[PDB]
Amino acid sequence: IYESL
Amino acid sequence: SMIPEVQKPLHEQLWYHGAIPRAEVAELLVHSGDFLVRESQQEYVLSVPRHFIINLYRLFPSIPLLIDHLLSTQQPLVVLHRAVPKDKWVLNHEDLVLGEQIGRGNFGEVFSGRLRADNTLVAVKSCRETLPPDLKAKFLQEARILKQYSHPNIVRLIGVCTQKQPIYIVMELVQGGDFLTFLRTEGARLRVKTLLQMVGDAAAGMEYLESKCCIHRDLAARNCLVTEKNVLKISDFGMSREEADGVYAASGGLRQVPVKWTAPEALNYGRYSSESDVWSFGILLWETFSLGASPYPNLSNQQTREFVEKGGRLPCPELCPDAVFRLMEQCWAYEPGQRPSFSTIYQELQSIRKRH
Repeated sequence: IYESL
Repeated sequence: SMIPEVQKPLHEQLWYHGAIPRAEVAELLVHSGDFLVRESQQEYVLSVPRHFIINLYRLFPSIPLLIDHLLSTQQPLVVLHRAVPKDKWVLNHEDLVLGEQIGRGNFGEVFSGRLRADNTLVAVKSCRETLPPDLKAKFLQEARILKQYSHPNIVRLIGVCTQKQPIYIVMELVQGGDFLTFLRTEGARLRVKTLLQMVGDAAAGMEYLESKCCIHRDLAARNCLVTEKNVLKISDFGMSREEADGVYAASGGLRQVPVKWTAPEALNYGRYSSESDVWSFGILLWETFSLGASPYPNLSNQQTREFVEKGGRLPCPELCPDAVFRLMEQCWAYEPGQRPSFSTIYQELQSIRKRH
């Protein structure tokens, strides 16, 4: 669900 | 008779702040000669924002006797002027009985617990000490934010345990757990009127947050909680920000982005606002009326970004009331200014529910 961007 | 204050153990002193982090210290120390005592992460520290490291004590057989001697004599350590008290939310660790783990987030574990004094069940958010310093410095944000609020659809802050490590934020326990799990386990028996009430609750909470200039930034079914009476409450304020003029611009380094819940201008330009939370609200409506389906299930995060940029949006769930889907669609206007307000959303949902 979460992406480090 | 009365026990003199100076005769009390350090642990009991109003100006002993224990494991208070640095950022917070600087905030609390305002005027000249303001001071507090705290513990080094067995050294104690007299902070006045100068940091003086403390069987006697000096820079007396106890630290309170030292402070009193300093204060009463105005002897140089810098001269002490006013002791700075702990605020009303500070809770001692011994007031809390910790229970089992109930979740985890980007700071670490969340536990259930009980208040020792009256058995109130609570949720206890902890901070893993091995996290990067810029992250750990943000841990108390959720407490700073929630200290200001009181609303039936927002998780209530109970206290902050910053007197020792590990530091905790203590909140009400919402005993029915997260709304996504609730929809996936109970969904087959849920009436549409109930679903409408529950997203109404969410809209009520978000309207409140907008009124407080609070931008949540991680609104999703997984971050809402359900009481044993099916009242929904918004939780996980770890990403939240307060902005008087309505826009939070992303600062600096890497960010954790829940891509499928995030608006395009937030995802690509780091422009967050109540308008970007409205987008997320539309996704929450879709989660709800699909009984907990995963959005854009056949797309990776990068693919969803491209899909949405081309004008792609989530489909109407089967049996979703048409007025509810129309509202979703409005939540997902590309231009943030074209989205409805949370006030408008709450009114519409109340209208739709009353006609059901």
